[PDB]
Amino acid sequence: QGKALQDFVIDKIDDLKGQDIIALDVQGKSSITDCMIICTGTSSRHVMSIADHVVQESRAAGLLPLGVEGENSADWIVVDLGDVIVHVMQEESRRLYELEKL
Amino acid sequence: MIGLVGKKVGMTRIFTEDGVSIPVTVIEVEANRVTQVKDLANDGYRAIQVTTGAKKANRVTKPEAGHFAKAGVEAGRGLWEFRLAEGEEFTVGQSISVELFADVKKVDVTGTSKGKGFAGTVKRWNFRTQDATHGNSLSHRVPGSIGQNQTPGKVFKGKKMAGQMGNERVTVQSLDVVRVDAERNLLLVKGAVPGATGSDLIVKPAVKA
Amino acid sequence: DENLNTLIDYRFEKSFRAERGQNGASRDCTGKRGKDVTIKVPVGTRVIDQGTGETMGDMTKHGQRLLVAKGGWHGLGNTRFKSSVNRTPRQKTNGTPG
Amino acid sequence: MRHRKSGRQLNRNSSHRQAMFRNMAGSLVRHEIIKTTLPKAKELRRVVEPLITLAKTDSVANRRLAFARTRDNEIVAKLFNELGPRFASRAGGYTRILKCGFRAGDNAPMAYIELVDRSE
Amino acid sequence: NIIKQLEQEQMKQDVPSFRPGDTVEVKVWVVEGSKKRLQAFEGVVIAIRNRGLHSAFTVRKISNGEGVERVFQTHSPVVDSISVKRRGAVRKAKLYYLRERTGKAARIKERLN
Amino acid sequence: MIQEQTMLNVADNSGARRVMCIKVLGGSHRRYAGVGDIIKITIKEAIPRGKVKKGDVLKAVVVRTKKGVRRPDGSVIRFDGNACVLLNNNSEQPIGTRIFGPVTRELRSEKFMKIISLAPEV
RNA sequence: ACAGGUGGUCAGGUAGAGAAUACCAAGGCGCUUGAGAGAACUCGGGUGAAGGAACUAGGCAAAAUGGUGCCGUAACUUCGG
RNA sequence: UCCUUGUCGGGUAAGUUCCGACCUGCACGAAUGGCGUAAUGAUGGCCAGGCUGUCUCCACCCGAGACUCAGUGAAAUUGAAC
RNA sequence: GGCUCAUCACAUCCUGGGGCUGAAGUAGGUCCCAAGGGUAUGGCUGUUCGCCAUUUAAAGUGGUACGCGAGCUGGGUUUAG
RNA sequence: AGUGGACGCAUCACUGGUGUUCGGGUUGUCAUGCCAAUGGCACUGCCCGGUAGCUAAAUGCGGAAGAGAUAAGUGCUGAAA
Repeated sequence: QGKALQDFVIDKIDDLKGQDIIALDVQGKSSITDCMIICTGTSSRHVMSIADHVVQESRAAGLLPLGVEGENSADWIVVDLGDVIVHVMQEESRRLYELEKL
Repeated sequence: MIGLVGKKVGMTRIFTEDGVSIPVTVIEVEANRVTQVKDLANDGYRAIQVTTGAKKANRVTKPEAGHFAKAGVEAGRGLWEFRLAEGEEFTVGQSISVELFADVKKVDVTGTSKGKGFAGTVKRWNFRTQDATHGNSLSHRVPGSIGQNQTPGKVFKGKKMAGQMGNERVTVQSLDVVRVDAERNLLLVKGAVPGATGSDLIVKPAVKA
Repeated sequence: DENLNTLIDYRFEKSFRAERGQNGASRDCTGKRGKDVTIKVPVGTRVIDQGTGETMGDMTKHGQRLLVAKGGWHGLGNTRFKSSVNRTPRQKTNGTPG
Repeated sequence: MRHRKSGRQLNRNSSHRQAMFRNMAGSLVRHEIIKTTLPKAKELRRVVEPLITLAKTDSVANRRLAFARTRDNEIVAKLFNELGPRFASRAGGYTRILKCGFRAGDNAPMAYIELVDRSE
Repeated sequence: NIIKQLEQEQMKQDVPSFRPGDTVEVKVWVVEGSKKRLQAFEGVVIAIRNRGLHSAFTVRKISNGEGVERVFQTHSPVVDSISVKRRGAVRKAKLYYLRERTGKAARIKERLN
Repeated sequence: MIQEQTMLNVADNSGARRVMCIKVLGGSHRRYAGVGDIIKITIKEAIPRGKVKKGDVLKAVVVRTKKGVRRPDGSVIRFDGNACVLLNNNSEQPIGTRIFGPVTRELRSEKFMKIISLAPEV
């Protein structure tokens, strides 16, 4: 089921200009997350729209997101689908954090 | 509806396939034979008197012995009545089992909780335990003030202070029902119920929604 | 004020007095500071004064507070004036008006 | 709060209690007659009866452990030699309570705790 | 009577026996969303509390220089397999003294049997 | 169980090392902060080259508690040393980039997915 | 027949520097009300999950260190500390 | 030192306490001695590390009372009391 | 004065129901009814009060001879130095 | 519809605390003739644990949802007029 939702999320984000897409596999390294997908956001408005987009297709796909974090700050925001977790980040803000070290 | 009569036996937790622990209370409620049926015309209220268990014939008081003889049932440890609720009617000598509680799924259990003897104020009403140091003399856990100055001059009855707690009727409401067994004479209810191991208690359907 | 654009709240209520600092009480009880009343103003309101008709600051962003009239100074009780030169502290020091 | 608790302390500390029954167990075995107040005799069954059933079998280690109690070679020699075979066919209840009124000192409940036969 | 019979019907009969101080590998189930994985857990048991179906044991491991203590219930479906790697050699039922001493100076030898 | 007037450890690369919790949050007469909560702290010790300057007051999140958490199957996760991860004042976003040490799984329901994404151990 | 005060003479063994301390030798005693109940509460203590002075006027009380051998030991200073 | 919680800085999140600086000395002042002083103090105040039931917050346990029984058996006070 | 224990009144801090509103919605302002419940922790001084930090929806105001020392402490008041 | 803060009831089954009537480690000493093995004293001699019971920080629940008459208020019919 993980691969199906992985394809379902990677296509939708790319439909609204989602650049720098890298699919990670943390199976074995960590026991919390199954798949890791990373995304880039230029600034605050559209990355919130991406978070708004993914959360509302999830409600239309049956799977209910079990937690979000981004509030009154668009430097980071997460939308969760269980096995697959999406990290949409600001390009300037990402460089402070790690890229492909998780 | 009516309830049932059981008694605490022990505490255990039941395991679900999802990996959730539900601590249940083991209650043994056997066939509660009805000893008397009360009607509005003869008694002013509709209720049935029920008993359970067996009592040694030597200790069965003779006036009590005739009471069970009229009902056609053998001796019991007590004679509690559970009120009726406008539409279910029973007969004298009828036996009711655990299967009645197969759909209630929420019960309130009441009984005589453990007696604490002459417990203190702190153990009874959870007072604030005046400081035990900084010069305090001969008063570390005493109630302290109990009233006002020369104004009225009495302590209002109902004051919370030292006395006897426990060994009194107490009810815990809306206890989740986990499993009911009629063949093995078992009643598993989520949570804890008053009383000690072997103390008699009565279980009724929850009055709350 | 970003979540409004109305200005009638200035004609409906034109005169307001900040509460006078309560006088000192016995038992050496000081007077509580008068609660600071916050006047919400819509963005883009330049303020002028009778006298120095220069703006203290233009309102551009949302979520900042600007002081337009500082409060006075509390008075001094006779307890603070305890001494042996007078040997009888009874003089009173009133507070400076805002 | 003494709920489901067993064993008294008789307004006496632990050091006294162990020594108290140390003499009590030895005296009962040595003489097979006692005039003590009921709470002593009632609580006396805690010690002596486990000692007698400790003598059901004879062993070097068993006697050493039995020697840790009664603090006496003479008392333990009396066990494993006559108390054993006499009580071999009896499973428990080696002592009997026989209340005997009140003493003249402070009117305490007087009682007898005794062996079944005492072979006397 | 009725309590003991209720205890035994829910009992797990495939739990291996380990000593108080052995190195034990335990796999614990996780309930997350709809799919479940197995979590392998390293550590050494420091305490054993065998009490009916509610028997429990405490295991300790060191991660990133910080000690974490984990407890389990022997007869619960959350745990899947409890395997012993090396058998310890200690005469204390409760290994509560491991907290004070540092890890590198508190290695436990093998039982040799 | 962590209440006011206590010093804790730091589980991120923000710069602080010894922090002292400033006030428990959650409601009136809140005696104890759990493991998933918003606990605000103050700095008692930090590296001078770090992002945070010693003595500042700012929010944090507790990650490790000596008592531990309560699993739904009667299990606890005991630790060795209380730890916290810093937060911004107005926003509940932690400032650190790395998280050191394991983290309990109960924080998933707590809605603090910063720590869950980081901290590869558990 | 009082938990008080009262000067000198003799000073065993063990470990200990010791007339401190713990046990013991000869010797002298169990202190002239006890037997029970194991409540609040009062007094003297033991221990304690997490916190570590957040209580209080005040670290009050408690709690804590405590010996031996080696290394090492700051400002100041009258050169001794 | 009335204006003294004088004004500023340090210490703490917050310091009418404490330390440093500024002199506007009501009422400092040189044997009814002034200025510094190592050491010393069951001397006053403040701060720090450890420590802990002081406290959050109380629970259990051990002994002496308190309670029952038996013997001996007190005192302040008291106009009269249903 | 602090600790402990509280009681009552409403001139209501929140929660509850409405009028007006200069009530677009949210967030509010005033007034009416309503006492059922709840109605902070700390640093500073003995301080009640109060300055500040920080929470909650709230840290309400009063009476009770400004409650409560045959309940506790004596930090201010304190005869004798 | 859930999850929390404060309060109340139950609870030992889970997490623990106590658990001087349980076991074990160990110091000094005395004693049981001696080796070995045990007992007393030194706060339970100092400690490590831990049965039951009690207990909270541990887990289950409770405040209701409703009904009748109502305050402020909103109304219908509706004359006095």
